[PDB]
Amino acid sequence: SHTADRWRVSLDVNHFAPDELTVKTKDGVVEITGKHAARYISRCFTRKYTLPPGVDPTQVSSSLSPEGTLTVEAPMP
Repeated sequence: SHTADRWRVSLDVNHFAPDELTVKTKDGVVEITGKHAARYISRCFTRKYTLPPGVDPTQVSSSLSPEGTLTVEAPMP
């Protein structure tokens, strides 16, 4: 009766070791992009997730734990 459903995904970003991360929510999709600056090779990753129907893109939040886990989440409609 009192459930506040949440969509959530987590990404282990430790191995990639991104110097920059971007979380971009658009057209029922969350797009996570990471870049690792060349210490000779530039490296980039992009990972996309389909959102449950009805999710408000302005309510998508994200954070990076000390242990290198990127969490992205949003309230369910």
